[PDB]
Amino acid sequence: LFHVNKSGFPIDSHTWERMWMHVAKVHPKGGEMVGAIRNAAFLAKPSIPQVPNYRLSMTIPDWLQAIQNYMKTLQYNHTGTQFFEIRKMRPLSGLMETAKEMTRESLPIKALEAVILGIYLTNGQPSIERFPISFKTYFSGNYFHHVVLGIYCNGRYGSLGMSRRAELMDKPLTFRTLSDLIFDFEDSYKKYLHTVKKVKIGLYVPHEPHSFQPIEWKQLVLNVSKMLRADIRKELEKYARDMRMKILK
Amino acid sequence: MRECISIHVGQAGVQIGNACWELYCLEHGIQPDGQMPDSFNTFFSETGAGKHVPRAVFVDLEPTVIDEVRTGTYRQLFHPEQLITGKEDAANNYARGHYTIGKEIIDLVLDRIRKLADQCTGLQGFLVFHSFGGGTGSGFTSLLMERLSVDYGKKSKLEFSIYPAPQVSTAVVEPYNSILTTHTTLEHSDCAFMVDNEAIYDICRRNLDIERPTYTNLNRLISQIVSSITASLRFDGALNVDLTEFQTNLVPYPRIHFPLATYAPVISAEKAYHEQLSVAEITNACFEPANQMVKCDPRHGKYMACCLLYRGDVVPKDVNAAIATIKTKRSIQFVDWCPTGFKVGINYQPPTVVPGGDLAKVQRAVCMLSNTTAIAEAWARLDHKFDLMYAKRAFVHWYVGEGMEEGEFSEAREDMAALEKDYEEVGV
Amino acid sequence: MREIVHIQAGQCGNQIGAKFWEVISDEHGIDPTGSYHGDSDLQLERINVYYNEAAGNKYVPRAILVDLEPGTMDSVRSGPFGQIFRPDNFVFGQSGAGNNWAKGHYTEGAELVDSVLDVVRKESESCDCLQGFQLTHSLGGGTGSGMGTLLISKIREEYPDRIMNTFSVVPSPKVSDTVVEPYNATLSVHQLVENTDETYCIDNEALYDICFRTLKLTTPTYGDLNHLVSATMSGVTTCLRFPGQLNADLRKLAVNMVPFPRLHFFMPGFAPLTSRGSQQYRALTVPELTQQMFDAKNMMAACDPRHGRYLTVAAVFRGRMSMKEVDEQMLNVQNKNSSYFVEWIPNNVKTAVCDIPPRGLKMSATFIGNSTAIQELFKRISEQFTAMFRRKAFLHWYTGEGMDEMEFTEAESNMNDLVSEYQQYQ
Amino acid sequence: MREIVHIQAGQCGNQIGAKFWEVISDEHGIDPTGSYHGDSDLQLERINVYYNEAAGNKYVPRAILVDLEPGTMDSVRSGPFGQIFRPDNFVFGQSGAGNNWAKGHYTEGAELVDSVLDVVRKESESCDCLQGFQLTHSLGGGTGSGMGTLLISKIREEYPDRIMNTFSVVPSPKVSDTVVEPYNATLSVHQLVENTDETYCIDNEALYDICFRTLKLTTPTYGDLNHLVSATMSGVTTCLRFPGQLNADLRKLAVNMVPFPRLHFFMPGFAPLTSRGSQQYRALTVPELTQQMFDAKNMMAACDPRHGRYLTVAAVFRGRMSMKEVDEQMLNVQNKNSSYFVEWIPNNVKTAVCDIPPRGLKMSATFIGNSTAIQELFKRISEQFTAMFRRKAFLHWYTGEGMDEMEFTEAESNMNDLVSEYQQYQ
Ligand SMILES: Nc1nc2c(ncn2[C@@H]2O[C@H](COP(=O)(O)CP(=O)(O)OP(=O)(O)O)[C@@H](O)[C@H]2O)c(=O)[nH]1
Ligand SMILES: Nc1nc2c(ncn2[C@@H]2O[C@H](COP(=O)(O)CP(=O)(O)OP(=O)(O)O)[C@@H](O)[C@H]2O)c(=O)[nH]1
Ligand SMILES: Nc1nc2c(ncn2[C@@H]2O[C@H](COP(=O)(O)OP(=O)(O)OP(=O)(O)O)[C@@H](O)[C@H]2O)c(=O)[nH]1
Ligand SMILES: [Mg+2]
Ligand SMILES: [Mg+2]
Ligand SMILES: [Mg+2]
Repeated sequence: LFHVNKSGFPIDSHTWERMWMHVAKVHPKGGEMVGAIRNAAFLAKPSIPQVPNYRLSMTIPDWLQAIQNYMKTLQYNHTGTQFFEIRKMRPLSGLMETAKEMTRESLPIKALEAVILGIYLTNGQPSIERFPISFKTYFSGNYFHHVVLGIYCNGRYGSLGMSRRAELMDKPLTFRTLSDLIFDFEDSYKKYLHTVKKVKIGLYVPHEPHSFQPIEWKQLVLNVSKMLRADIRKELEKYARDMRMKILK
Repeated sequence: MRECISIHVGQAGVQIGNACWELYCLEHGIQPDGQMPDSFNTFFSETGAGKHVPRAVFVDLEPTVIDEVRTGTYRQLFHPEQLITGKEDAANNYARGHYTIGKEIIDLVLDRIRKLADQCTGLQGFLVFHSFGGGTGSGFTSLLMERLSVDYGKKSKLEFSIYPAPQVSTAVVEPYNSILTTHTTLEHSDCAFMVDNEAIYDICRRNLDIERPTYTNLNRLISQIVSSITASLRFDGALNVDLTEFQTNLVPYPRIHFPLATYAPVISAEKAYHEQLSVAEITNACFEPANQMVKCDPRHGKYMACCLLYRGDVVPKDVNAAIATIKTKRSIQFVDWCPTGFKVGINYQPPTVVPGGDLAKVQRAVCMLSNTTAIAEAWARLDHKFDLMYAKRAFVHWYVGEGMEEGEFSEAREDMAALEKDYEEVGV
Repeated sequence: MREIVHIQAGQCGNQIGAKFWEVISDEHGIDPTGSYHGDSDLQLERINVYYNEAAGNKYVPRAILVDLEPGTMDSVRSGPFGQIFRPDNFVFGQSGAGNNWAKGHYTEGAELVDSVLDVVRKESESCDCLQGFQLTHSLGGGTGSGMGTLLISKIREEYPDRIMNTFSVVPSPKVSDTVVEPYNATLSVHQLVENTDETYCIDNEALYDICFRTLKLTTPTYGDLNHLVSATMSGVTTCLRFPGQLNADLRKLAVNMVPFPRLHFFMPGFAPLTSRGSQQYRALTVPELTQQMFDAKNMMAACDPRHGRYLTVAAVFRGRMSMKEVDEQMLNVQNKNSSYFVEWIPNNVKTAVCDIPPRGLKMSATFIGNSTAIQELFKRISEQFTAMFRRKAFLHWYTGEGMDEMEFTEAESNMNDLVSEYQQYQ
Repeated sequence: MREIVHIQAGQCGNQIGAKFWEVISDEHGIDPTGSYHGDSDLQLERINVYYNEAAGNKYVPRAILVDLEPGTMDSVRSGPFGQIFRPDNFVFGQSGAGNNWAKGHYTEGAELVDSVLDVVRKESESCDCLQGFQLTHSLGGGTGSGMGTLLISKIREEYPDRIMNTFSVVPSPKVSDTVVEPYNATLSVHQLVENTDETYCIDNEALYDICFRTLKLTTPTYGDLNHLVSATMSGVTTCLRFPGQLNADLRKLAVNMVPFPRLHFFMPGFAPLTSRGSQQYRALTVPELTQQMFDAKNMMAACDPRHGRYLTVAAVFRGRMSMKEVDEQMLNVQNKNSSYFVEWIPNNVKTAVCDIPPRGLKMSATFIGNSTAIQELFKRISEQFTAMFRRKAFLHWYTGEGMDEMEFTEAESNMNDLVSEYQQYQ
């Protein structure tokens, strides 16, 4: 499994050599390009993507699109080594500090820190409202998990996130219902012959950055595979109504 | 060990709770100030120096009725914090109670329910009192019932609602509120007990011969029924029926849990002299259509399951003879798949009489609960009322503007269509 | 908590407000000096709805008296129950509007409205849970019709969540003193529809008839009409101030009585009304009150409901009384008079009860009717407007202080719309 | 210990100081003969702050009086409470400054400065722990504007480590009784910025508005304005003399309210100010005091606080009152008015509470604000300055006293500099 940087910055010797051993092992050709990049005297300096700023004139779907293209520009991590250690139960303010230092450094990003970045970017807009979604799925005799960030601006459901695949990480605000969104995710997942087993939905995140409220991820959980989609849709629409009225607590 | 905590919501709930707690205080001997001059353990808690505090939580979004209780004759009984108030009522609006004004107060009451439940060694269940017509007693009870179901998933909740009457009404948007409350009272309850004001008015006009009754008489009768239900936990008798034994023998299918109560003998203090009041007579009186506390016709429906909770000077042989006589009647039509449908319980404690009430000092009484199918009609009329208003979308702008959406009306109506279909399905 | 700010504009507003405050003070047992001498404790625990406490156990009304002539203020402070008002709350101008809508809404009312808003704001933050406002004025004039419209327009912007009430005395067809009532009436009632919640229309001809036949008064004057209107004012809002078997506060009447958002033009009524000579010949019971309320000769708007069904009705009873009598009688009155009710409303009556009757009486009842027959008032007013607008008469006085010709047509179109909507359900 | 020296220059300063000494003596229970006839022991406990004991157990104020015209001393000694001052502390000139700044600072002001420094020095060695000095004067003149600045410059040369508290009366545009105010005003404030720690600007226009509108006075003489200013002055220095729940002397206010060294110009307030008629229609609670303090019509300098933010605020309450009330009030006052407060200072209110209120009240509160709206005044003065200096009007009189012309340009430059510095944080 992919390992996590924990020495702050810069990267310590142990994690450095561990990552290089990992990439040497997995890469079939292996040592040639690895050693070439190690002993490369000069390499092209990557540019710094500029953090976009909210503007009132331009519309909110284009805002979500803009954050999505910036995230795409940030070169999604497939090196197999996390660079910013995240804790689920940690209070929100620590995650805001993590998000702002991550934007300062602008390194490769995975799904969890991608949705944290999305929360950090969208925290400035009371009209926009966002929450997490998680899937636990089954394929090839092993279980895998994925996480994305849903949005409910202007009475419409949309999705942001990251993945090595293309269509599993970005949807627009064009969904009347949350059920249509999650079933679209299920169909895209089936397109790769991966079976979703369980689906989990949390809560709207508070709009105050400097707070200690933790992020909820398990407030709703279903076993999607066993049950027929009608009951799933009914329970999900009940839950969406319970959420947008702020009743759940 | 055998304890229940009662919750009173809205004006109707609080005003019935007044009569209920007066009745319990008279039953167990407690003075209005709490000082007695071990059956009390079900409802009361001793707090040293011989002071008994009720296990009650009075709630309302308006400090006008709870203020009357606070300054009334029972000011020294309830714990001062148990009485919980707001600032502005729900205003006959479901959405004001369930969404806007209710969310600022629910935590303060759930904390006290938790604090009360911690004091119980063994908790039996809840007793929620409310009314369907109101906005507090619909939205707030929906919110509270959802939260209690999430928190205490095992305990059984028994509602005692005041269903709107066919003719007499004191509000223009009762159908909307009732249809919205039905979802919570069907999903989260265990035994909803429906009541009408017209039926009890007629009962006092015929039997008690009170030509100009008011809400005090109605609340006293309802309180007498509630005291009859929970008699087996407090006192002792030949055949005892607690809440879970009570729920079984009455609920054949998980959704069919809407019985309707009855009581007998209700008579004036002067008419008792000429009347024998034997067991057979009160048993027959319980089954007549003129003593039902819902304006409904039991003759057009079959009794699925029945339960006769006796109390006072009774012995099982007369009860058996009475039930045998009842079962051979042709008007009393039972359902085929229930060859026996009579649960019996007996207590040695006869009924009590409040000093200011117009009821006779009887020697034996019976509370008759029935899961009959006639109550569908009592719902059907109300659905008709809904159909007249929702066609024009009348009064809907208040509900949508308060926060609620519009599809909730349609889905509540379809759920009532489903419920009536289910009630018609059985008894075929 | 649940306290109401009261505003008075024009001459009708000021006089009716003086009478209304006299009635409320009598109800709570308040001196004309501000002290308290009530016998019961139920007169104090809700005194904060209308009154503020002061040093020395005195109570000051939460009123705001406004006009463009110091004569009205002088008359108010000189009369009885005059010195209880806070001196700062009086707000006056130099010279009256002189019966000109433009003068009281664009030129002279506008300069002074800032002070009035400041006083309203100071009064409103001195209370915790503000229920809403209520205003008294006239439609046929400049100072009351015009400036009060501006005042409610601004207060609705600074307080979008609260509730507004306007007891506006409406022009009468026959009883007429001024010659430009239609213009001011139309211009103000353009705005009254869109910035209030409950408009209780009143008409002087109906009150004159009530004093003539029902009370047999020899020479009735404005004191008696103001007394009846103030009785209605006190009757509407009793459930906020006293305990009752079935309470009904202002938002409850609003939710029950307003089916569609624009249909909120009610007319009131009051019972029992009887002559002093014929006091002894009435049995004084609930059926008498119920019959008198629904009579055609008792409503305080010059209109016969026989040409229009009742969308909704509210009845606030007061006194120690039964609940079966009230509900059964409100059923018989609705069954026999089925032609005079709308069929797509199953229940048309909202009953509320308070346990405290008025001072002299021992049981009373306030009636509020949202009938569809009130369209005829606006019909005759629009007819008069059209007749005087064909000539374009009296119009330079309006255009000469910052007003345009088009606004008159806009208001007339709006009133055609409103009358069409009320007629749509008949 | 922590004693204060009080100096008075000019007719305006002398009269305000006389009223201030009358107020202070009344607060401490001192007879006008200098004897003590009070009741409590708290009065004697800190009497040494403003007084010196003398043989016979009398108390003499620690005050110095200066002017260039002997009439003011005659009026002061003749007037009430004028005998308490010892004669040797009076010093006078031959001929007044004639509203000439250069005369009161270069020509005849130098020939008398030695006596005032000598008596100030003699008074400063009559103590052990000196907190600072305080001076009353007017910027619109020659005897208070010039001699005053000369005096504070000399003293700040002598005692760099102490503090000064100049309660200067600034000249108003509309209420002007002099032709050459801008020249003197600018020439003085050139030197006030550097040689002073706290300057409280007072304006006659705002004071007159307070008397007319709030106190409802008919003919406000200078006595009433001097009484208001004296009340503010006594409010500022109350924590030095009486105990409280949260004390705050002069240096604590200086560190709390001076974010940057040059931004030390304040405008005070005071509450409760109530007319005689409206005495009984008020409750006298902490919310009332806090609302009256922050009212735009309660400021003692003719500026609109709405036209700028508050860098820092102080409020010295006076009376037996809860602390939760104060904390919640000065919290919600910031919450509602977030636009009027600076974002980069998380807390803007330095609250202090004393226990002994004024003699004729139960509660009081002296408000001191440091807003960016003060510079308004300076711009107006600058405008008047550049109106007259362009054509060199009245300027030969100042050059005839040996003053050069470039000093006017330098002072105007300092004026633009200070106004820009205040404008910066907005
Ligand atoms: N019940 C009452 N009706 C009144 C009273 N005074 C007037 N009315 C009626 O009001 C009508 C005109 O009202 P106003 O004179 O107050 C119009 P307003 O003063 O607000 O504007 P200006 O005339 O420009 O001052 C008049 O025709 C009368 O028939 C009153 O005291 N009581
Ligand atoms: N609140 C008060 N303001 C005053 C008082 N006296 C003056 N002022 C104002 O002071 C301004 C000028 O004050 P002064 O007469 O003291 C000028 P000064 O005497 O220092 O110079 P010379 O006249 O040359 O001696 C004048 O415009 C008045 O508007 C006062 O007693 N109280
Ligand atoms: N039997 C009986 N019914 C009552 C009593 N009080 C009120 N009701 C009924 O309650 C119905 C309306 O519900 P309310 O309790 O008044 O409304 P609410 O629950 O208080 O909610 P709000 O309107 O927001 O105050 C009416 O139709 C009454 O018939 C009572 O004391 N006894
Ligand atoms: Mg209520
Ligand atoms: Mg007038
Ligand atoms: Mg002078």
